[PDB]
Amino acid sequence: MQLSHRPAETGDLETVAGFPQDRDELFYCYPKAIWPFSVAQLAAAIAERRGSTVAVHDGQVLGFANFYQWQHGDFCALGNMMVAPAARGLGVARYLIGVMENLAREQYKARLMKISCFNANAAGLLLYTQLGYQPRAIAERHDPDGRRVALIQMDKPLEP
Ligand SMILES: [Cl-]
Ligand SMILES: [Cl-]
Ligand SMILES: [Cl-]
Ligand SMILES: [Cl-]
Repeated sequence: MQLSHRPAETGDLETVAGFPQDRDELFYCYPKAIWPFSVAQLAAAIAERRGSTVAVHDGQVLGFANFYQWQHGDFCALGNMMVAPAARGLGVARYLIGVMENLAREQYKARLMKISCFNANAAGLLLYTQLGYQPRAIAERHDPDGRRVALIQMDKPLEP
């Protein structure tokens, strides 16, 4: 997995917007989105966020991430994290988290990275644990069917 990264570009939107495969995945990816996902919804998210980045392998955009919160000298929080179905389990999310941690450190002088993960996302919970994130709190959210879900709020220190 040769991976590279760069800021997201308008030409990447269609591909990235195709990453969520069903309403639940979209909810995890982007809770305020409405199924079906679209390039316009993705572009609106990008405009409201910071650090929108794609991961590329063999000429293909395989992952997307950004920050939904950023506080200089303090912390950043992972926003959207989306990975192409064919590329899941291959280190794309791991790679992107590392890139976002560096950008938190460098651009925002962050001491902490926050990651929230919905309870159904076992693969996320397990990966973030492997990367040294620790659970701090559990919040209640509601899914698109109005069912109660648990949001596991995790964090990790970042040094200078
Ligand atoms: Cl930015
Ligand atoms: Cl795919
Ligand atoms: Cl991964
Ligand atoms: Cl999640």
